[PDB]
Amino acid sequence: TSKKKRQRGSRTHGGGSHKNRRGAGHRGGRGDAGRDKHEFHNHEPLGKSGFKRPQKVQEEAATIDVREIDENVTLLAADDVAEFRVDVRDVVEEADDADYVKVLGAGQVRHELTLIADDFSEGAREKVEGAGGSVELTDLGEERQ
Amino acid sequence: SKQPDKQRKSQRRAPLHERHKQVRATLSADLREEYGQRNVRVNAGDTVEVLRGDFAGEEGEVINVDLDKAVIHVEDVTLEKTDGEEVPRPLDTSNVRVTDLDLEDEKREARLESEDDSA
Amino acid sequence: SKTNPRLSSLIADLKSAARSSGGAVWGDVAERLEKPRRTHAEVNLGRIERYAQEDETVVVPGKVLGSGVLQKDVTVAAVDFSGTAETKIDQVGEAVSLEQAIENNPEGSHVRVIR
Amino acid sequence: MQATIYDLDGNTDGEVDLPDVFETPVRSDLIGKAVRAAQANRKQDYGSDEYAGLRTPAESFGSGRGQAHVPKLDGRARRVPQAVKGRSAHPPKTEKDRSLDLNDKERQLAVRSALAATADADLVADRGHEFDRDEVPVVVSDDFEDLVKTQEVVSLLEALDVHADIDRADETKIKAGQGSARGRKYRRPASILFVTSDEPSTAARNLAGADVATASEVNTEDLAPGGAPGRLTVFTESALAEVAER
RNA sequence: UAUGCCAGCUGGUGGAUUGCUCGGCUCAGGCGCUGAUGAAGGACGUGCCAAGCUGCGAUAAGCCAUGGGGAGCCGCACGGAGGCGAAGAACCAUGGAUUUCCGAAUGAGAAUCUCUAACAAUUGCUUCGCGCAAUGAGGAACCCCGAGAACUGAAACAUCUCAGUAUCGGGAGGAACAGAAAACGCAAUGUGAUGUCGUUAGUAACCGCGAGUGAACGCGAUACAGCCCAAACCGAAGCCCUCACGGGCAAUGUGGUGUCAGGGCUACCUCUCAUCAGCCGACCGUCUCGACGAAGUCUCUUGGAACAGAGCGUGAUACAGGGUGACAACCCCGUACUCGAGACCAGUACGACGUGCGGUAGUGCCAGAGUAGCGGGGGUUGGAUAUCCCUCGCGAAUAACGCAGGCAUCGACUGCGAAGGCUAAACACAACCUGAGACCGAUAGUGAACAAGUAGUGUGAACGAACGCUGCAAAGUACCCUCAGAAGGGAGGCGAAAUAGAGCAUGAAAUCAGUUGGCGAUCGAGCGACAGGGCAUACAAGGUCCCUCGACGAAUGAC
RNA sequence: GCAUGGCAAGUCUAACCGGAGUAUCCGGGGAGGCACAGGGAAACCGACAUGGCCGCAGGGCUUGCCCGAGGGCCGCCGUC
Ligand SMILES: [Cl-]
Ligand SMILES: [Cl-]
Ligand SMILES: [Cl-]
Ligand SMILES: [Mg+2]
Ligand SMILES: [Mg+2]
Ligand SMILES: [Mg+2]
Ligand SMILES: [Mg+2]
Ligand SMILES: [Mg+2]
Ligand SMILES: [Mg+2]
Ligand SMILES: [Mg+2]
Ligand SMILES: [Mg+2]
Ligand SMILES: [Mg+2]
Ligand SMILES: [Mg+2]
Ligand SMILES: [Mg+2]
Ligand SMILES: [Mg+2]
Ligand SMILES: [Mg+2]
Ligand SMILES: [Mg+2]
Ligand code: NA
Ligand code: NA
Ligand code: NA
Ligand code: NA
Ligand code: NA
Ligand code: NA
Ligand code: NA
Ligand code: NA
Ligand code: NA
Ligand code: NA
Ligand code: NA
Ligand code: NA
Ligand code: NA
Ligand code: NA
Ligand code: NA
Ligand code: NA
Ligand code: NA
Ligand code: NA
Ligand code: NA
Ligand code: NA
Ligand code: NA
Repeated sequence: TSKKKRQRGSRTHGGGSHKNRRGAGHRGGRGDAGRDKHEFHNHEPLGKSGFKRPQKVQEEAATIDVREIDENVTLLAADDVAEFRVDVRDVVEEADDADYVKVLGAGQVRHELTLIADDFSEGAREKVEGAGGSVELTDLGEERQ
Repeated sequence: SKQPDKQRKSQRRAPLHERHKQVRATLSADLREEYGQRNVRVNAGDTVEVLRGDFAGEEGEVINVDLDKAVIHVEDVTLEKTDGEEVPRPLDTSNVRVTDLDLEDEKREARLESEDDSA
Repeated sequence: SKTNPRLSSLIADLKSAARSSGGAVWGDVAERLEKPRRTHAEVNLGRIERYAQEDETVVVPGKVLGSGVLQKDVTVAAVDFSGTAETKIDQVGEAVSLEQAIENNPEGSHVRVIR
Repeated sequence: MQATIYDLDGNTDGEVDLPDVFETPVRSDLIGKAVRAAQANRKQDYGSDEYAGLRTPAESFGSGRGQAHVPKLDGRARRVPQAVKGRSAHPPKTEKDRSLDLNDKERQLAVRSALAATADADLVADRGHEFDRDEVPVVVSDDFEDLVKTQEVVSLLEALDVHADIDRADETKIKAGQGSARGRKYRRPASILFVTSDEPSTAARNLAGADVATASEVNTEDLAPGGAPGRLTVFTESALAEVAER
């Protein structure tokens, strides 16, 4: 049995005095009315802040952490093995509607990896080299100067 | 139309020529065998046997066939009015069986015999 | 008000074991399973790999998922495993149903709970 | 497990392996949810006329004549819900979504589970079906798909000691309630489901309570009418094989 | 024990309840214009007797033909009389005849009538004559083009919001509208007419930056289709009417060419399978309608009636639904199967006839002006400097030029040619046909299951109900007595039942008559709850209860 | 938010398409959504698959002593 199902007989259906459930007066006004007066509480303050750059001047980088690549190297049997070597662009999803692919350095790297991507972060390089690996910057990656 | 309302409606409002099918009766074993039909539209000439009413068992000649009320009058199947007069007790063809046919119509007889049409 | 007839029986079985046998984990797992699904365990391999040790059965009062890597040769017992989890685990150890665990070890001994 | 194939005489004729799915643990809760959805999803949207009871300029005299403030027209109350001929306060509405969603996985799992309850003679007996057989489902040679007369399927069924179920479904019930006025006067027990491979069995369909299906699209409802698992089924050599990958 | 209180019984009043559904409600598929050749609507007529409804129109519930259908029929409507039908009627389908007056209403006038040949009025053509034509008005909504609120929200209110809503003016179609880039701008080595659906996204954008408002490109789908002028260069090679003769149009340009795969011109190459015009002309599918269509009406019992119980038996590519004196696959209609017809798809697809596509080089020959663009003032939009539009003023280039790519100017880059035009299909609605339902079931559901937009109200605009059910069969009560009596009553008759007897199934409560039990004309008012006595009670569905004594015997606890 | 159920580093399809027993239903469709990294107005940069300590449940042991998921307190890391 639900709460609704038990209301018949209660007269007020849990609204308290029958003088309560009337119009918007019982809500302090329609919608967000009073968000600056009687009901300012818990509303983000009024005001303008910052600016936006035109949508078509924005670049969306497709990222991935080394931890993801690394945790699945063996499993990526359909990808180069050597002295492993993986082209990040072929790993990352959404790597199409993306302006470029970037490797981030979160997690560990327990293998020697040769990574090819459009960009890397300091941590990503340090980690990939520290595990006896190398990082190769794509041609698109030739945008560093 | 699987809907009861529509079924009863179409039966109560069917045009005159579509009412002939509401006054059909099963044929006797012989007649069925003779013409290759299970029933026929009872005609005011045929002889018939009552299989269900209070008059079940009795036999007689069809005296009248009302298409509108989809009912027939069979000779001697009657009621006693208060004044003593004797009036017919309307029967539904469904409770009746045709034992003899009045085939004075070339057309009726033709229909009966053909195997691509029923009378 | 549990809906799954299987989860329901498992729970009843776990109780029968904790009562008869000297088990305490089984009744413990039985109570956690009786609690709201949202509270049940959802553990990835990374966590099992971190706190498990060989010859000590890992007991998940929930479900095991396949994220992360498991190398230790452990026996993991859960209400269920994702398809991938059960695959990775069987490569280096053994994935077992709580129903089997209760059988091979009704005293629930040498077991480690992980959530 | 093993599946005893039968010929159109009811005599054993080899046997095939009962596919794995028939081992899927029977989950009546999931099956019930699959049937519930299929049954809701075919229900039609309805509801009263948007303006029923609003077609009037009735007004209230307000205070002054020892009368309640109820809209009236030609001295007759109208519009308001407490008034005879007035609108319906919270009526059935066409806009209401009367459909139920269901994850493909959850639904496919129910299909497999219902399939499996078919292989359990005890369940099948509990569901209510009448039969004197130990094996179930009843598998038959693909020649069954060539039968044409209902009567022939009757003999085969009597030979298979399964015809009793049709004797069960051979009784219609005239329901209580007004359904009758909307064309739902009758109802009857569900009997045998015949799963073939190329086309539903035209020869078995008219059998009392019988339902005909095909292996590629047989669903939860035919496998478990009303959400109750364990329907007395009869697959086809090839049907049985197709069902395997569902 | 008057007046009277409480409960019940018999009869009534009333019309709830239960059962029933010829009506509603909603969803879905199909289909879709009518009208000066006078529609839609209305008026008045029309029947043997005819008031209402339906039909019809002075040939008036109808006339003719062809096809279907069939022994009956003369609408709803069951009377009386009479008639029609084998000369094939009724009835159904298609086509035709008739089709009064008012009505766009059109000769003129007029509350449906009247006065003395009439396209009134406005237009096109024109034999300049109403000679040949057009328009007008209707339609359930849908559609397109204009005009455009307020309550309300913002807890007041002015911008904002309600909302480009309601409502008003004009108009099209079966669908409208849009539509082959002076586009997009995931900026690209990219996409490629237009609607619509899903999403993009409550994102970008607007906003007393408050409340609120709110896209697009793209993507996934649906369906797919692309062309014609103006001009250059030609220059009467042309078009319309008429059978013809003949007439009219047309150098202020008919017609040829041509239309960004730019074109024309000049010289060449190759070739046509593009396009455009015209001919033919469907399958399938879908919607509706129709033909044919299996198997019990066997036994016993109950019953007014078997469609019930028990027994025996049958069909099923048919166990949807309905009817029939009660629960019916096999009694009747139908239902599965197979088949036929019409409509839509569609004058479409396919096929074919004619035309001729395209490429090189040269050529500043051609290519839409109050335009592009700027300014003043407004409206509108998410459009912000960067929406779309109106109004007043100003105002360009000529492809070697111009516009766009979300502020302006200049250059580069990329895209694209405005100021001419047409265009199938996919999408909207629901009048009309058909189908469907966990919708309602007569105070419900439409206002309307009934005379329903009826009866009735208002000068008018407009407003607007209630009323469903005898019975299997009318067998709808003969005869007799009574009475002022075709009333009513008594007696009687029918039927299983008249307490089914006419607004007649069932027949609640409030309540009325008579009556039974209890109380009662010396007595006090929330009408009762719980205790306990009197009196009253057929059975059934409850069977307990009383006293002596004895056993057990908590707290408490004596003379 | 919560209860239940499926699947799980993923999950779900929408319109729509095919099939069919033709509004149900079977198959297909991942367009797109949310989740998988955050911080910053922006430019732009880009994180602990565990380093320490307490310690509940549970487990272990020679019965106080160990191991102690979750939880708690710190460290440390990304960015402004
Ligand atoms: Cl930004
Ligand atoms: Cl985890
Ligand atoms: Cl694009
Ligand atoms: Mg994608
Ligand atoms: Mg014949
Ligand atoms: Mg109403
Ligand atoms: Mg009832
Ligand atoms: Mg006139
Ligand atoms: Mg206000
Ligand atoms: Mg304010
Ligand atoms: Mg707006
Ligand atoms: Mg755009
Ligand atoms: Mg031309
Ligand atoms: Mg505005
Ligand atoms: Mg009504
Ligand atoms: Mg007045
Ligand atoms: Mg009565
Ligand atoms: Na409350
Ligand atoms: Na209230
Ligand atoms: Na408020
Ligand atoms: Na304030
Ligand atoms: Na009205
Ligand atoms: Na009053
Ligand atoms: Na709906
Ligand atoms: Na139509
Ligand atoms: Na009349
Ligand atoms: Na006429
Ligand atoms: Na005219
Ligand atoms: Na003229
Ligand atoms: Na206010
Ligand atoms: Na005010
Ligand atoms: Na504003
Ligand atoms: Na894209
Ligand atoms: Na009958
Ligand atoms: Na201006
Ligand atoms: Na552009
Ligand atoms: Na009524
Ligand atoms: Na996706």
